[PDB]
Amino acid sequence: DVVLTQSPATLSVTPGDSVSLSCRASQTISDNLHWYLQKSHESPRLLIKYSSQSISGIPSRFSGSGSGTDFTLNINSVETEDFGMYFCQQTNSWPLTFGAGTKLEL
Amino acid sequence: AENLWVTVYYGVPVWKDAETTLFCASDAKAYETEKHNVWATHACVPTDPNPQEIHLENVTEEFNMWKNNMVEQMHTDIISLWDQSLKPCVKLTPLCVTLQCTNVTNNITDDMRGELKNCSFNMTTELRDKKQKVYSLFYRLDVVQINSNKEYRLINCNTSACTQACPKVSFEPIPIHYCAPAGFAILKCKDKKFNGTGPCPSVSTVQCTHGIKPVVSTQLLLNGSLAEEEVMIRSENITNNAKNILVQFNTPVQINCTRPNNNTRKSIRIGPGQAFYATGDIIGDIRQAHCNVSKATWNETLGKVVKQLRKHFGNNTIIRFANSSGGDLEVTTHSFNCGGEFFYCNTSGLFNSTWISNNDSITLPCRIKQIINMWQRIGQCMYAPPIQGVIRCVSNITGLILTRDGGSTNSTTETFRPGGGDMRDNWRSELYKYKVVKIEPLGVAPTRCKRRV
Amino acid sequence: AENLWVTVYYGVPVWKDAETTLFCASDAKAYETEKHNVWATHACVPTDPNPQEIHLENVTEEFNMWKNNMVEQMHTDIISLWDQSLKPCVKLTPLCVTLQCTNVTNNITDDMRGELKNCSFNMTTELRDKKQKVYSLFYRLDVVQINSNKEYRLINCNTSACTQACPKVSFEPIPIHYCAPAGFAILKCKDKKFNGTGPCPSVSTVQCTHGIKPVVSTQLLLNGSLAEEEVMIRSENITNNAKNILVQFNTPVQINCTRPNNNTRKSIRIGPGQAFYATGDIIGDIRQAHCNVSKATWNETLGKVVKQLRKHFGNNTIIRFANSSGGDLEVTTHSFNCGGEFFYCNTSGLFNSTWISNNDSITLPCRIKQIINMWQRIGQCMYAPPIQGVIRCVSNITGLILTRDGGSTNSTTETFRPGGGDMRDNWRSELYKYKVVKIEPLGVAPTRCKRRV
Amino acid sequence: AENLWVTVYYGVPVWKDAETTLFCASDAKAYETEKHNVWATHACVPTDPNPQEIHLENVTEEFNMWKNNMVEQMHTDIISLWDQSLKPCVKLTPLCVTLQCTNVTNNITDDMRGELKNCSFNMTTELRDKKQKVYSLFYRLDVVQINSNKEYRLINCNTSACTQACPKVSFEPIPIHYCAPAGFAILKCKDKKFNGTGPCPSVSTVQCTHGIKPVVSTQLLLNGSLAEEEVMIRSENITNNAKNILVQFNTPVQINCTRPNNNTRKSIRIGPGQAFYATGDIIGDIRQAHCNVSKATWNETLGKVVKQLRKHFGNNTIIRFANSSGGDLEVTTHSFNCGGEFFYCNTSGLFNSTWISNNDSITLPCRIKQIINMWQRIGQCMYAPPIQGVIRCVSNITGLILTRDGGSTNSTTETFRPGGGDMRDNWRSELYKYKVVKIEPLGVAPTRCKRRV
Amino acid sequence: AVGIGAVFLGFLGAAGSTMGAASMTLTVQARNLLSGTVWGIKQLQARVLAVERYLRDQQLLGIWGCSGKLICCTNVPWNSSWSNRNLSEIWDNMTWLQWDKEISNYTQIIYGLLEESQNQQEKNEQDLLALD
Amino acid sequence: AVGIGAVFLGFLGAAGSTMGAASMTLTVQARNLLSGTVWGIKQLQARVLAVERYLRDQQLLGIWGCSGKLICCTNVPWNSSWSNRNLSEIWDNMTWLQWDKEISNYTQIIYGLLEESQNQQEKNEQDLLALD
Amino acid sequence: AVGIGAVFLGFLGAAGSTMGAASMTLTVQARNLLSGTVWGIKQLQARVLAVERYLRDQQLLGIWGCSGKLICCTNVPWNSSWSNRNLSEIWDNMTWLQWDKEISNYTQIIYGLLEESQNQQEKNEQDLLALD
Amino acid sequence: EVMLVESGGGLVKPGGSLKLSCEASGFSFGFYSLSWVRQTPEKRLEWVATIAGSGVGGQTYYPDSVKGRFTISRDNAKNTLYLQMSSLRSEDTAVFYCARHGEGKYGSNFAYWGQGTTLTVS
Ligand SMILES: *[C@@H]1O[C@H](CO)[C@@H](O[C@@H]2O[C@H](CO)[C@@H](O[C@@H]3O[C@H](CO)[C@@H](O)[C@H](O)[C@@H]3O)[C@H](O)[C@H]2NC(C)=O)[C@H](O)[C@H]1NC(C)=O
Ligand SMILES: *[C@@H]1O[C@H](CO)[C@@H](O)[C@H](O)[C@H]1NC(C)=O
Repeated sequence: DVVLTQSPATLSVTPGDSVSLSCRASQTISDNLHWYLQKSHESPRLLIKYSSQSISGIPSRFSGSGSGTDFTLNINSVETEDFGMYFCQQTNSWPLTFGAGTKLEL
Repeated sequence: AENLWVTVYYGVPVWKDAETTLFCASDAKAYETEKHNVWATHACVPTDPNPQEIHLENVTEEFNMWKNNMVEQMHTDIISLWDQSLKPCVKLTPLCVTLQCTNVTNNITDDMRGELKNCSFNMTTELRDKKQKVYSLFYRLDVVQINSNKEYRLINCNTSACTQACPKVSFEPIPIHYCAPAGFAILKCKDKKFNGTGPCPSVSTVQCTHGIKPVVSTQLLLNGSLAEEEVMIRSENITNNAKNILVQFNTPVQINCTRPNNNTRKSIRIGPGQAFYATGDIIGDIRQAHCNVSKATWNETLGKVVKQLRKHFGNNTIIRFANSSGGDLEVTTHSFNCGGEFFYCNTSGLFNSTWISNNDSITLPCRIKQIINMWQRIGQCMYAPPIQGVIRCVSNITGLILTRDGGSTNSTTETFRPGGGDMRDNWRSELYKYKVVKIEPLGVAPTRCKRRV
Repeated sequence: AENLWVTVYYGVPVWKDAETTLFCASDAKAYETEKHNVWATHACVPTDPNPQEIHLENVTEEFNMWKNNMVEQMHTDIISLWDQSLKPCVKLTPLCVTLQCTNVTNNITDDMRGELKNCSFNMTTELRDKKQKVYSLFYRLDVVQINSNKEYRLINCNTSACTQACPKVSFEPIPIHYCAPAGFAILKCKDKKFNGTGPCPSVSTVQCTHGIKPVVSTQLLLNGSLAEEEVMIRSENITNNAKNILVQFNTPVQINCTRPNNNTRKSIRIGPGQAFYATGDIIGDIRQAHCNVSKATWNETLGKVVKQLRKHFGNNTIIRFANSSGGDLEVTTHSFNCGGEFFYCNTSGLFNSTWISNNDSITLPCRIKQIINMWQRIGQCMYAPPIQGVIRCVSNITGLILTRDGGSTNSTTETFRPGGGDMRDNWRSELYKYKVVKIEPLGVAPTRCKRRV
Repeated sequence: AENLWVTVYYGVPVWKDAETTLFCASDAKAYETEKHNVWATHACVPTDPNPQEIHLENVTEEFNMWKNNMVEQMHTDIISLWDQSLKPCVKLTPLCVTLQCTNVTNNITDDMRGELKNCSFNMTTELRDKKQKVYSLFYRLDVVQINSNKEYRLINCNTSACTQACPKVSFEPIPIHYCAPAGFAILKCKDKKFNGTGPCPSVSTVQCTHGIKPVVSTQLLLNGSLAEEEVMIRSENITNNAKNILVQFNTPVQINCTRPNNNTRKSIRIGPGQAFYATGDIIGDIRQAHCNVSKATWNETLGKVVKQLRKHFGNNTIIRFANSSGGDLEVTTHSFNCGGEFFYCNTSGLFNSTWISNNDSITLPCRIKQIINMWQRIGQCMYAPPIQGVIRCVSNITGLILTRDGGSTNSTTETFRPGGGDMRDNWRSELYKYKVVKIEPLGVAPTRCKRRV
Repeated sequence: AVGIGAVFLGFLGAAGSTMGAASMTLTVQARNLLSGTVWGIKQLQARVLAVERYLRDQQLLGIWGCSGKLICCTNVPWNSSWSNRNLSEIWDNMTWLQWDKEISNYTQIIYGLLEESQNQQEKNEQDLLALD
Repeated sequence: AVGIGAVFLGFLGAAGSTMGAASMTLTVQARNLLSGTVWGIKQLQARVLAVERYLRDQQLLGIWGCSGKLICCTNVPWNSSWSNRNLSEIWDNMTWLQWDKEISNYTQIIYGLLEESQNQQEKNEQDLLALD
Repeated sequence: AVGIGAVFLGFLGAAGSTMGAASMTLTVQARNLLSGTVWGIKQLQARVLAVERYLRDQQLLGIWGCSGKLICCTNVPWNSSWSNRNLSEIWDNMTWLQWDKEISNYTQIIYGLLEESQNQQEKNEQDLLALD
Repeated sequence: EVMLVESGGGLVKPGGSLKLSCEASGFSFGFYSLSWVRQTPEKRLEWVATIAGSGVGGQTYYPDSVKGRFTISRDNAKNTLYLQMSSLRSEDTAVFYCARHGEGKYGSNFAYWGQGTTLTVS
């Protein structure tokens, strides 16, 4: 199975700074990588699809990059509403697997 | 910063190699002569002034003249408008009649041979009832023996009934400006040192080519596009024996071909409005048609081309020439046109030398043939009519078409031999500067801007 | 304020003069007659209903009909489909045999001459071996004497073997609506007083012209486009002697031309599927074909046009007429078509008067010719076949084609003379209302607005 | 609320019935055979792989195959390129000579009659003066009697001189995929139970039709498009007597037509470059060309179609068959092509039974004709040249063309009669699934939104 | 890469469906509108008929306010003399071919209304730009 | 009643009218600009001259800022060396055909000015978009 | 004076120049793309190939967000697997034929990315416009 | 708009069975592939089942840990998704989400998520 390793597991940052979240796959998932934010008490919401293409309704401060096994989610001026649990996801192979998430705290 | 975004760019200069249909541009000065006194003066397009020859600085381009296109299309349509200009004119089917031919009245020496046969025959008049008995004069390259008595016939009436050549048209070459259609450019190599292939580091873009003269010579290219500084030789793989060596030299060698018989014409009426022009009496003396070149000029040019040939075959190489060992009459001869009549010469006083690495004229005895099978198609001919008076022309020998000798030994000599072969190779001496590209806009490049909403 | 800015306007009414290829619009009701009983009834386009003839109020436009185009394309394509309607028909080459002709059986008076010759000859049958001996009848205007005995030949047998005409097709005129393509308008001058040149202050835009009948008459224009109120004369320089006077008069003069011979046909088979229709027996009497006009109408119309000519040549000018002093049979005569046969009349009882400034019928003795060289081309003719029975037609004389007489003295008289000349001048009596413009949108005007960012 | 506003909708699925020009799609595999050994293999377009046959669910459409278009256009252009493949070939005019024919050397029994005549004649050689005396062999369906002695002539020598066929081209059928241009769809009815008219509740949209073989058979349709489950019969009004009953059955019936004469060819020279191929000696024995079918398959298939005919004519109906009571040779016979030669058979051992509602082969004596008057035009034929050796082909009989017998009494029997008639009805057995619609996007619908400013 | 995406048929796929199911995918019929010596003129008169009927609808589309938007509101009201139907039905009951029959008289009245309602808004936009 | 044939003119209807009245209906000259074996090539070579000269004006329109908007302001000022006329007449005194003679020398200067004033404005939008 | 022939080049004038000087004048390559009985069908089959290959690139341009604007930003990012080069060169080092060799493998994946990045923005723009 | 509303969650003894439902609106239901994904009380996300859409092939996918036990189904005529659970285990306790995928090649992602329904097995 593809193992997705998200780094860091938890991170506290002050609003307004920028962050880079890492997701590493146990096999190549070259463009198979999506990002979701799940805030507390809510269902998850798709942020970025297939590594880098932005999604209507997701703020422009969210950017994605990476190819192969190493992927990065940049948040380039973090807002108060952005804090929560962050998941990566691969569609390269069954079974579907998630990264462990980066929990962003204020 | 690193958020680079795709930005497309329409209308951007890049091109690829392609091939599409080109068209004429006849010069407007040849439009004054009314209604096709030569072929293709009303059929295709009047030209433009000052074609926008614009340099392309800091540009290199991989040219080619052997895998080039647009020399196949020019041969295609020049075949086609040559076939277009003889179909309204009158067909000469009912002449394949059993002739009766004697020698022409002449001092028949055993050294000379009878060049002209008499050939008095029968022919229908314009009335279907009457049949006139007419006589003519005919060359030996037009009659064969029907096998007591002695009766001949025409040579091509087997397998190819063929046309007259209409005296309205004229066989002179007019300039032809090839132009690209919209969306295609024509790259012209401006290099003063440029063989066949290879990157030409100084190109220029035009829309219409310079005035190309369509001539018909098999060996000994004529009347066109002299070279710049040296004598450049150019071929495909020079260690092959099946690829011709199109020599194109820089200074012209002036030729003086003539035919001193008077050759009075006359008109026999075949039927309704179908004239046939036959040579009647010949006034004066029966003399042989010849050509002249200056030996001092020709020997200097072979002294040049034996120097430039050693640039590819090394020094101490004993280069000699010979006279195209065998073949048909249209490959063993210098086949050309002069004033409307078709000379077949004998290049064997020219191509006869040997070269080691350390006022008078040469006369070439030519001979004339009246039916014509140019490009050697299966079911076509062209009865060229006789022409009045003494005929004389002056032309510039511009390029040779040599051919190597397929040795298989460790010799030094290389007995070069001339040879025409395909008629396209003539036009590759004119269409080596030009290639045709296809403008392909709508490129794409990344920059730091995003389509705002 | 003074910062005026460019504002473009797409789709804006302005036009420029141009010239492009127009096409037919045949009426759909004439589509019931199946598969080209006349030329161009299946070939070109079915028309439209109710063409939007719409006025252009407060519009003046400088028309012209002498340097006008669209009388050259209509003459061009009517030539072309006339040659298109002769390519299916059978070529009549093998009829050029030495004839043998006597007088037709008739009461030969010394005053009259034999108009029709007998001409019994030999002709090949459909078998290539046999040759039948057939006889016919022929007019004297189609045979000439080859020079006891009396043997003729065809007049066109010299220089032009030409086809028969298939009796399926018909030479009747059908209306033709010329239509402009997309992007081009057709201006129609609605002025009821409009000579050749000059600004027409009441124009209207159409898309298809009214039904033009293509007829072929040299003098005495027929069957088309009568004038509105007066009798209008119109020319080029009226003080020129080389410019024709296209008279177009207002009320029609009815002509009732006929041919009272019965003229039985018969079919000789030339070969495989090539019939040839020759006139056989003549039933009845041999009487001359004539035409009639009413003297009260014709003299009244010349009374009108001699008043309107004094508007251009002053008063007290003794205008007289004459009968086209010389020329060929096709310019000295009123040459026309009637039911498929080609009458050549003799307008010399008509154009014979003199005019000072203070129940019976006129008979025109016609004569019939079977080969036809309409438009006077060099290497064509047209064997019109005979037609059964008495032939009779009724047409409206609408306009004349006069020509003044080029005096160089201080006289008063102006002896006008008829003359056909170019066939385009007939169609300039039909195509003077129409000019073709090119719609040129995207105009430009300054106003005070700027494209904000 | 009620303030509804117009909102246009581009790209919306609706169509109306129309008719425009369709084109080929030749298969790319047939491009290997060089330079038109069959007609239309280089002229029109190489096809595409996997045409997107996509279903249109919940769609019913009122089809028709009798008032259908696009099966008349295919007949139009197949006529035209049949004339295109005969314009290069040599016209055969000078063969119309009075023959002299005896019986061929064979055991002439009084019961049998001489099928092949000798017919030694005269013919021009390539020289216009001499005339050789040559002989040939000819079928009885190609000679008629000129009426001691016995001299014939060609049958088509009356009224239609017609060309030979060049042995380069071939009359074999290749598949043809008709394709619509851009903006037009082709609806294909996928219903396994579908007569002529009626809503087809299972349609599908294609862009190119399946490979249609243009064959020419009058009766006994060959080599194409078997039915799905049953034997489907389909017509117009089945209570009409002038409309054919195009039976199309489900399992194929294999036919094995042959011709076992050796039939050596030879070349006679007509003139300049005009060869003519005539059959010389015949090697072996003179036996008749025939066709065979298996009685167990054929009688079972007529047992099927006599079941399906009672679905339209009720039960207890004594259906019988007969053999096309009268007519010409091209309607009374099974007229087809096989390997380049044109068989006219005699279907009278096939269509001869009677049916009440309660290993060996049948041999059909065929007969061969060399001149060919396909589509029964007035002035054309086509001399097919002979071919070497024994001729053999294998085909699938797929559908019949029956015709009822127009009774007017209260009988029970229905004597069906075969009849070919127009060849379009063959292709209506191929173009009944396909109709052609015209896509009209850019619809318009009201909803509650307004274009904000 | 697992291939789980949703596909919506292809050409003329929803041609019988209701308006609420036909307006999700109009682009699939949109993009297959340009790409896909006597039998060349059957190629020529098929090509210049395809590019002609593409340019006429792209011009009638072009001269309204809708450059390439392919679905666009406008400002003209819906006169009930045209359709007189309820709104709540004609987006989920009927289908497009009954609409094209149900309206085909009233076209060329609507297209003239759309052109004048665009050109009036066009010159009123110019009059807005002219004052400032 | 409502709806009369008086003010509803036809093709080239206001061709003599003033510019302020010619610009009310420009679409009527716009839509009849595209739609409307040897006499078939006169249909072909009339059609492919009509669609070529239609595309040339849609291309000359296309490379300015005016895709299909049919009325558009621009940024180059109006140099009085071109026309030197007052503004208050030239929307209700003169007419368009008098304008086409009055300006025809100065075209291809304006058409050359429009392309540079568009591509300069184009790169200035890009320089505005690049910084943000 | 004002107006010289040095910097005012012609067709394919900057064909060897850098990207920063070739993107200055794109219109010169734009305008020479449409304008400029058997030798008329070689004109016909050259004309309907010119207008066909003009409409195909104007259609591939049309279905992105760039109708006729000829220079346009988009929203798709630049994956460094395509070129991996720095930006400060690719406006002054290479020439266009060097870019087109440097990228020619990666076209038709990018052309598929732009259509989906446009049509996703199209329906998400429509879902934004429908709610308001 | 797109609506996904799950129901049927509850407290189940181990070894038991339970049918979940997801009611969808705002899109052409049958064309889209649909899935159930669960989120454990420790917040880990676990894919549970997928059923492909009508134009996707309509097959079902399950991880090995549930095969033979879990069944995903759809009733396209009523735009409802079902999840049939049998032989339930305490480890199945989670919030179960219904999810709708995207379109085309780049549509294997989860495009829409439901609110979730809680399953407690004890
Ligand atoms: C179609 O079927 C018919 C019916 O069988 C065939 O006619 C038969 O053809 C065979 C072979 O040509 C003949 O057989 C011959 O038999 C003699 C006697 O033994 C033998 O000496 C020969 O060598 C030959 O095999 C048979 O006589 C003949 N039927 C009759 C009644 O004469 C026909 O040939 C079949 N067509 C094809 C194309 O196969
Ligand atoms: C005739 O046969 C058909 C075929 O099944 C049957 O339905 C029908 O009842 C039969 N008619 C009679 C009178 O038996």
